[PDB]
Amino acid sequence: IVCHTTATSPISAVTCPPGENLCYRKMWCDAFCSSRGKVVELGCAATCPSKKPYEEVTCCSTDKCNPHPKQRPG
Amino acid sequence: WRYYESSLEPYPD
Repeated sequence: IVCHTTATSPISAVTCPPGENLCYRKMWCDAFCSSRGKVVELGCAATCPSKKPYEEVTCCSTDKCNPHPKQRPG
Repeated sequence: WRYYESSLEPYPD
């Protein structure tokens, strides 16, 4: 499948090779939950782990399913 | 680096 990544200058999406089928989007308020806040991360994965709200990651089993929450649609 | 929920702009660590 294809997931969104943020491990570069601009955010893009690639096709995970024989290893990952799910995508992930990390979120956690950086010392600015008011202004900056929830830092947004991106990447592909095979499983879907869980953690405390302080550091959570949304995992999906679809394509382009892990985009920025504030990404301008359209 | 990564991005914050605020905007889609890049953010140095």
